Amino acid sequence: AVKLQQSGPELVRPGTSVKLSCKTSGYIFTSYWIHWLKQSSGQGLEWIARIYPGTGGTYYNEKFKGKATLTADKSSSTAYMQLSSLKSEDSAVYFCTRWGFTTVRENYYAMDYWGQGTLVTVSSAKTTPPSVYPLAPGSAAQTNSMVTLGCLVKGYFPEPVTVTWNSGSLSSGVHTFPAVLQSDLYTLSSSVTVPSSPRPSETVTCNVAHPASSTKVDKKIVPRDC
Amino acid sequence: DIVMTQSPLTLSVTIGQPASISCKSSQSLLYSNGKTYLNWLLQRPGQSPKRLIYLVSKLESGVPDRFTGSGSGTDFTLKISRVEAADLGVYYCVQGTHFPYTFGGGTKLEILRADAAPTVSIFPPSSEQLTSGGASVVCFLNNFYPKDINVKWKIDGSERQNGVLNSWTDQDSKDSTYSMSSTLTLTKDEYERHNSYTCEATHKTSTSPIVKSFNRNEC
Ligand SMILES: O=C(O)CNC(=O)CCCP(=O)(O)OCc1ccc([N+](=O)[O-])cc1
Repeated sequence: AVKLQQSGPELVRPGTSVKLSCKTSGYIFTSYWIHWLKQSSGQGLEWIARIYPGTGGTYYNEKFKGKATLTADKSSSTAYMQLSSLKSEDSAVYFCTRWGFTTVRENYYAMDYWGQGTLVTVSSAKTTPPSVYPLAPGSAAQTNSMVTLGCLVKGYFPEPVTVTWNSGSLSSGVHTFPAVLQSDLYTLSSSVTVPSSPRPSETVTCNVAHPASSTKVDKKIVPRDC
Repeated sequence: DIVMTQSPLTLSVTIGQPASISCKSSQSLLYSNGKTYLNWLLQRPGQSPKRLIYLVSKLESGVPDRFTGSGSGTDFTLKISRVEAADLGVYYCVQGTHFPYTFGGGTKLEILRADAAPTVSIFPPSSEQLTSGGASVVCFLNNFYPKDINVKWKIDGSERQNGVLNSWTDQDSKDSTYSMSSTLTLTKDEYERHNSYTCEATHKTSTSPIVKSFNRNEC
């Protein structure tokens, strides 16, 4: 099974540097070229560079020559890309892929495999952990048949946060809405519709993790006692 | 180098109907070997891009017989005969004939679906939040079509109060509805002065039905 796994969400101060990573598995690392892409807003999808792990030979898009640098680790089957002297212009999502193209002569295309992506935020602002608030219904009862629960992840920076219910053991029916930047600070929420069979009895926990601040919050959604 | 230009910017298609994304290029894409390196990528909501067609007309393993790659010279075309709900995404075209490989700007596909009324859910502020002096009353409106819907907040029988913030999701590429979350954020003071809070939803136009509400104190 071919899998490409990338590094986590980086938050970097301008002028510094970061090194992203793409760990391969399932295929023979050194026999294929690995391409790296940039998906920015406005700019939108640019080809950065590529590397052949077998020979260590690289190729760089002229536009990123001197900004990005590629390398590879044969033993671990992990390719790296380094971004130097970061700027606001460098904030985007970077991808890595086993494109599958051979040579102008073979003209053969092996199935492409893409990594998940890595959000990189070039900023000076201070990191702020989110405030999780467990939102439960009430009154003449709400959501009759299926009940919807919710979680409000308020006032954090930067993105992203990783909301999940019962640590992934509750996947069907979850809804997560995009964070909207208000006062230089984000806010997002998520809902989970579970049948009434497991609401009153049977625990439900909203778990939010904030990578940029090494934070984890577990909020047991509780009913109203008033 | 090389400029790929896509059109339309976005497009709505009623499931079953066809669609034609266009990609014009700034130079010729024919290589010495007589080959034209033009590919078409997808990228569905929340996923990475994926190759669909390589060498102008070669469907990849797994691609449906409904997709058609075409073109000649500088004009290229991707045709979808029967649009299915799962084709939701932002199609991109990449030229590979000239070194700095370049992409198009993408064309966003939107599956036109039949109208569907939402399911409203309103939530009172958490006591935990109230101890910090703020109050966010949340209302989840989900599983609806079309997109743009009108949500109304009526505090203590009257209009809005203390500013609302809204957020929709991507269309579900399985079914084809939407989901939105409307958050009313008042301070602790304002919340503690009114007692009835409502969330009405107007399906495009008219007098807003689909109302959910709670009563402060009596909760
Ligand atoms: O390199 C050159 O000078 C000669 N030209 C070529 O080799 C043609 C390459 C064909 P192709 O594999 O489509 O290369 C372009 C290309 C490469 C990567 C990519 N991607 O999304 O990762 C998208 C497009």
